[PDB]
Amino acid sequence: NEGKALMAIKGSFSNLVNMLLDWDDVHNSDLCSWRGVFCDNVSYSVVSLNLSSLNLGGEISPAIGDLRNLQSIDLQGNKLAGQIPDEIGNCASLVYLDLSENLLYGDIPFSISKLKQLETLNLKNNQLTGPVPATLTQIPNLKRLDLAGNHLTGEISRLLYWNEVLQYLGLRGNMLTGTLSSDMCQLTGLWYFDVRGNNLTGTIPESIGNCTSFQILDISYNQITGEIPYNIGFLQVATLSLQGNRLTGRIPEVIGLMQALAVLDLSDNELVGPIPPILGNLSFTGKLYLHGNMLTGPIPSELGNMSRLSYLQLNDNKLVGTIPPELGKLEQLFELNLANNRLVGPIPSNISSCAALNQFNVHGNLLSGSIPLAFRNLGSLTYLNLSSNNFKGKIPVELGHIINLDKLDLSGNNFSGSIPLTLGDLEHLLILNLSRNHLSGQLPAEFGNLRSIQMIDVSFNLLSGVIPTELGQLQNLNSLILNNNKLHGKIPDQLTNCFTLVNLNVSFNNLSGIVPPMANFSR
Amino acid sequence: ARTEPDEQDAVYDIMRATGNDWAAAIPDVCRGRWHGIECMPDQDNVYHVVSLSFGALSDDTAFPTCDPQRSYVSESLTRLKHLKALFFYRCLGRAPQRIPAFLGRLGSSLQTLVLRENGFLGPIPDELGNLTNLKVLDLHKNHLNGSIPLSFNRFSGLRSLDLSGNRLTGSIPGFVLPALSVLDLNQNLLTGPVPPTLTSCGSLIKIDLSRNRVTGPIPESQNRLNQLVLLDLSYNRLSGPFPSSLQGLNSLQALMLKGNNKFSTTIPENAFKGLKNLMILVLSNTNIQGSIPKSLTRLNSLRVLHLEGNNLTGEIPLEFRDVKHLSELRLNDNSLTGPVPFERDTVWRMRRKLRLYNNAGLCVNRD
Amino acid sequence: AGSRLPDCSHACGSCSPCRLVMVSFCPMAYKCMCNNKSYPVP
Repeated sequence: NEGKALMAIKGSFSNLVNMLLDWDDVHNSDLCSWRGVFCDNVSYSVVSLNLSSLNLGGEISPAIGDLRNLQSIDLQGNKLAGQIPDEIGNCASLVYLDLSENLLYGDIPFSISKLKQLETLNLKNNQLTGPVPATLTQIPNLKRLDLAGNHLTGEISRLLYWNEVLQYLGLRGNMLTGTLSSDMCQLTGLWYFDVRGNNLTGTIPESIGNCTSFQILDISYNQITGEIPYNIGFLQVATLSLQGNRLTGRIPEVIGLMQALAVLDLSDNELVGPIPPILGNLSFTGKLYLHGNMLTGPIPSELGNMSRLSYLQLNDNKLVGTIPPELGKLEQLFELNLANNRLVGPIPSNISSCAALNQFNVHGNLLSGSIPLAFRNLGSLTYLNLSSNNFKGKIPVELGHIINLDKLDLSGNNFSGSIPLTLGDLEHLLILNLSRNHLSGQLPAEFGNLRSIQMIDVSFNLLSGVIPTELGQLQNLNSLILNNNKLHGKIPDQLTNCFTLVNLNVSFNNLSGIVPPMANFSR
Repeated sequence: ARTEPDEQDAVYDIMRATGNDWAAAIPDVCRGRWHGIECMPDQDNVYHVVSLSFGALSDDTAFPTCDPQRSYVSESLTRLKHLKALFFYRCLGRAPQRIPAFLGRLGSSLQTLVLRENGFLGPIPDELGNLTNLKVLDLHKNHLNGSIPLSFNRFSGLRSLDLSGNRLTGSIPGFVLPALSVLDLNQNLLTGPVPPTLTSCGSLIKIDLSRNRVTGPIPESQNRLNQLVLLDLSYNRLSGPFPSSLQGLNSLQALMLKGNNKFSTTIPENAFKGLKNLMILVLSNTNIQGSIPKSLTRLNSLRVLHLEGNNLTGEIPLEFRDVKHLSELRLNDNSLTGPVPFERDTVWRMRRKLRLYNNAGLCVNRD
Repeated sequence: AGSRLPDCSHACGSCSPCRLVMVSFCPMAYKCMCNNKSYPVP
């Protein structure tokens, strides 16, 4: 009899051939062997149905309610459309319902409130519309509510927050309006609060300090205005994501007392004022994201006292003054991004102490001086952007021994002297841009050993000589931008052997001859 | 910064009573904490225990487990003069015990008390009325019998009361708690009318009384709760009629009367006029008579309308042709008579969530 | 008032080498660990 229900369930899966060949009523008669059907060994009744990621494509049959003993349903990853049937509320013993990663739509059914044993309601990543209904506050022992990635509208009723049992509250990426309620502090057993990416307005409640059980608080990418209340200082969260709203005022110095922070994201707001130096008391914080505000003042040297910081992004603010040598202390810094401020002075040499640094971006400042040679000690560097500053001197030869550089951008400075041949040793380099400098001497033929290179731009220097034959070897090069130097000679014909080359620029040199018939003008 | 020694030994006691003796070996409990105890210092740098919790509330962030065979609530809790919350969740002990009376002796400080699914037996001890700073009382899903103690009227600042899933008899409490926000007494054996004192609890945002034996009508005064979001009176023995005005209740998103089999009245047209926020209406299997009124068409937020299993007669209002927002509409098992006004968009979208079967009169055209 | 890094020194009941280890699900939260078993932070 339960097999009749299972046959209707199969009869509404669209694209299926050899998928549930197990479900063969001609002769595969013990349905407790069928693919994804699990029975308990006492009653021999269907208790668990798992069909995850088989991509069956149809609908959920109402006959799902004919298996009353079902304790678990997992139909995730099946591109199922249609509505969630009401008869789903007839599985009175259901503990776990995962309908995520499908194309279901319409509202969350009312009958879901009939499932008093339910612990996990997982409907993430579908197309469900409608309210987050109040009936889900009549599921006494519900623990995980994942509704993220649907098109839920309406506000968040403060009734939702009167729940001692709820653990995970995931509402990310819906279209929920309204504010955040003070009653939010009644979720006393919850560790995960996530409303990122809705259309929530209003302020941060000043009573938020009462939510001391939160490990993760995400209210990012809404339109929340106001300031960051002092009582933010009482949370025991590891991750505080406030990025992407309209928060104004200064960063509250009480954030300096939140030593449990693992990840602090205040980025892309309208925060003004200085970076509080007390933030260096975050001796344990691994992430600090203040980029995209209007923070002024200097980089606090106290940021060197955050012993465990791995990702520092202070770019796109109004910061002044010097880059602190103190950042030489941050032994775990993987990524430093100070782009687009008003920093002056030279790169401190002690920055070569950051032995594990992967990305150094200081584009768009007023930095000065020369590339400190101690930089050779940064053998982890993948990405170096000093572009759009006022750097002087010769490109350090040692820059060539930074083995795993793949993006090297020094463009828009006053680099003089000659291209160091050691750059040709960067076998992983993908982009080399040295444009808008005062580089002289000749175009190194050792660029012929830039095997990965995709883009070489040395336009707007004083490069003399011929274009080396050796670039004809570069098999992944798609842009050779050499305009506005004083190159001379004929364009070598081996640039025929540049298959992927699709963008060349040699205008405004003193080249001569006819353009070789190695003309791959695909763009 | 060290722990008050007497409180320390109370803590030891409690942890031994629960089966978790590894705590006794811990030198300073408020410094060597485990998830399930919180302390705070006074102005002379003494730590006092302020929260005590047990049980695995889904095991991600579990509290100390209990020996199912031999554990109990320890009288030594009385020595924690500063305990502000106490939490027991699926902690099962030697026998099913009663709730102990001595809990009342923490009246100065206990702000939250949660004894959830512990198989507690017998009546609710009278002396819990002595916890007059309580904001959260929850004794949900035990086996409690008897009456809700009258002394609960001394919870002047209580925020949330959960007594659901027990065998509680007697009447709904007749208290007036001005700040009470959640009242949950569903699935009990409570009897009598809905005391009209209840509508003096203006802070109320949720009333769940479903699955009891409460009789009599809904208080006419019910207009007064401006903040009430959900009201569930399902499966009781209410009698009509519908309160004349519902218009004060402009936060109500849900009203469910389903199962009051002798409710027996009509839905007058001015009952639901102007209920901006009303999203869920369940009047099903309640012996409704008359015609389906037309104001139910102009409820802007209404998504779920259940009216099945009644004596609703007449024709389906033509206004039901222009209702775009409903995801569920149940008029099945009535005696509705005319043609069917539902437009194609509506029938296609709704599918089997629009239900009209077992109506003999109904003149069907296309769906 | 502030926050502090959870101290796991007595948070794994009667498992002794109880030490803090972080978790990614990306945002981040802390747990206590002893002999490969997980426990929640105080």
